[PDB]
Amino acid sequence: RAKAKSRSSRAGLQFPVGRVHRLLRKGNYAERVGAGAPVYLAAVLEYLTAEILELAGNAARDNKKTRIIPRHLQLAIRNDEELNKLLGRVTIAQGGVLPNIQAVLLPKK
Amino acid sequence: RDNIQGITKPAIRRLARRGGVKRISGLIYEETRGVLKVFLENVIRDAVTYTEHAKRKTVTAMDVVYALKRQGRTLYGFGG
Amino acid sequence: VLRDNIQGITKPAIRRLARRGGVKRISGLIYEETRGVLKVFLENVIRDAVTYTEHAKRKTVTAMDVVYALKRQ
Amino acid sequence: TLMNLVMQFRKVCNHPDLFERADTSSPFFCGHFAETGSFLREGTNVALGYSTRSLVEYR
Amino acid sequence: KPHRYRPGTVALREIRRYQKSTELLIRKLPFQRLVREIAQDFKTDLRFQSSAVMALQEACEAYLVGLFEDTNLCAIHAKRVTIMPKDIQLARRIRGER
Amino acid sequence: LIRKLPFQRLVREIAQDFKTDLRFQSSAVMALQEACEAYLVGLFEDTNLCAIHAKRVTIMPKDIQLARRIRGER
Amino acid sequence: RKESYSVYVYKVLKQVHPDTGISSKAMGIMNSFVNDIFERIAGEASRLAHYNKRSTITSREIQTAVRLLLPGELAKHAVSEGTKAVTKYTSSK
DNA sequence: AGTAATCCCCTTGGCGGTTAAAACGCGGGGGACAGCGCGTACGTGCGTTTAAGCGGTGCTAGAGCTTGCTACGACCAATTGAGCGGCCTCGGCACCGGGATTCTCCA
DNA sequence: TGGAGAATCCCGGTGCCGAGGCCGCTCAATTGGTCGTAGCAAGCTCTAGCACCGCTTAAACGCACGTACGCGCTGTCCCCCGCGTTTTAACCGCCAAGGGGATTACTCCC
Repeated sequence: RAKAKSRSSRAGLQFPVGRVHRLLRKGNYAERVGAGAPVYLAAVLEYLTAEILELAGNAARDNKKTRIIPRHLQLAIRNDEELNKLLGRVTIAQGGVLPNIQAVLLPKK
Repeated sequence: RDNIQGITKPAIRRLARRGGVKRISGLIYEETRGVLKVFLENVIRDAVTYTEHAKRKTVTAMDVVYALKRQGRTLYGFGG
Repeated sequence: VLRDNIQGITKPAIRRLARRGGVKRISGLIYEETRGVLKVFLENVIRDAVTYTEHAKRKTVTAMDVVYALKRQ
Repeated sequence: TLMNLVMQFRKVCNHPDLFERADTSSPFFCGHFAETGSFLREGTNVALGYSTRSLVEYR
Repeated sequence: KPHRYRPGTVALREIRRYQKSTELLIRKLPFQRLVREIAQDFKTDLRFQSSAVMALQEACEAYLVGLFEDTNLCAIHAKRVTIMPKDIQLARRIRGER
Repeated sequence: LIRKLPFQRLVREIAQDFKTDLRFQSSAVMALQEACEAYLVGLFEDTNLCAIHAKRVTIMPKDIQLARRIRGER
Repeated sequence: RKESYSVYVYKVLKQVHPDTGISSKAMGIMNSFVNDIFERIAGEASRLAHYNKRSTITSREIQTAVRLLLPGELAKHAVSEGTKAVTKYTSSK
């Protein structure tokens, strides 16, 4: 009985290939679940989590904050064209909005 | 009861400021109340439908999130 | 090879599509705007219809692949 | 069904109002009236019309 | 004579305050009662978790803020600075709610 | 409403950006055309409201752009 | 006993920004996001298997799902990350 | 095995106050809206030509279906440590105050 | 251009509560072997997709030219904004209740 090394560690991922395998089964998405399909998915979940948190860590830094807040997630997600297209029907709790004033509303000379 | 009038004029003003609106016709306030309750009457009947079908006599945050997600307005932060 | 076939949706065709949408009068700048609309639409439908075709390892795009692409809009 | 009845007997041994409470009462009323269908939708202000009507109904 | 900012100056100072903020803009207790009222029409003797009425408020406010943006663009599409009921009515018809 | 042959050629021309030497079933092109006509007709309806709302009987490019912006297409 | 992505999100946060924290409410957004995109991908992978008349969710199902659900450059980067993760799971066990 | 008392917990309801947010009044400004003149830009009709549409002929790519098996996932039992619930603390972020800088408006 | 003063910013100080790490343990992920089968592969069938020709005429284009309508301009007036006053109800805290769901007792019935 050999020493166990997690499917995540073998794949090289921080995200859990085990849970992604279970949840692909418990959700009854299909009758059979391949061995590598939880790995591919666990990698994409990890990748997109890095995209969000990279841009949000920049935005937190811009606000002189050490710590990410749903505000910084909203700012990151709306500023980036592709995250904004990926999340174009998602409401983020306590995100607020982008600062955006139509040019016609600004004061006259 | 009419707590729809508890959605005050200053509150409808504040929401329009966040929406970036400079000048607001006084007729807007009753239009906005009519629009708000039509939204709530769709989300709560679904949130009730979940608690009813899931056989509980209290409404949980996730009942709302399923209701919203099925309405098409995915909310992140309250489960989901 | 094919090029500029977006000018195959003629201005009378854009008139017919606008009149059936109830439009009375049409600014002469609409005709190029309509093409920038139709092409951006038809690209991202066909992008999926072809993705459903190279998945399942086939070479004709089928009406079902179109239907699955539209259903993704 | 004694698993029910021993308690139901014991209830009246203690006091009959536990079994079915005595209340303000009147003769059988042999007439039509409009009964309330919903308590919830009646609200706080309501008009009590005189609905009392005979079931013997000569046409 | 008192100092007085011109009409529309503080409307801009306010836009730059409610944008650039995260707070909920509807008072909490009034929204609870409106929610309970609407709930009674569907099932009486329901109850709500605190996080359920919060989730429901957050979704409402985000719906109204996002709606106002679309009416601001309708108002500004006509020559106007002022939003009117006909702008809400246009926005919701273009969206397909109406 | 759109002529069939120049719509076929538009479909082929677009598709070649994704995969060379695709084939299209005849029913697949008609399903694309019928969706495009229904899409353009349905957008012109929404632009006509944008013109009429601005008191203009004549639709203008900013009416397309307002319709799409509110539909969330942009 | 509930289950959360918080530990894995922290282990991504400390890679991209080893100095940076995250608040519980923001971690909430990350859980909802991972749940929502996991479910969106699995939903297309399900439909792709069903359309093909196949009983099996393979990595090929999840590849085609990722190329449907993501914008063009996120799609390609995700397809790259996914294809190497499976390649290193292969050549192991 | 059933039905009722006992007890936890968590939601709803009421009371008091305090103060911060909603309502109310009033001057004026400036933005909404009707009105006018022009002019240019879109709808109309005609003659032109262009190619979309139809009926018809020819080929081969490849969609679709069957056969055969073995590689890959479903299922189970034993092993263990990765991940969750509970407790702790200290440092990040807010909140305040005060003086410094900015912006706005009438002169 | 200046100025006055209000509104927005910044700098340092205070404190509180929640973020980040530690601890115990369970139970869910992993190791090992089994067995069924499905979908990967090789092979045949013939559908239907693509290519070309020739004809027809309806559909598309270029142009003349009139007038209907988009747009900048002018005037007004009304109604929505900025600010001081008045008042009410949202917020907070603390106590009550009730209800319901899980547990435990005791009898009758099988």
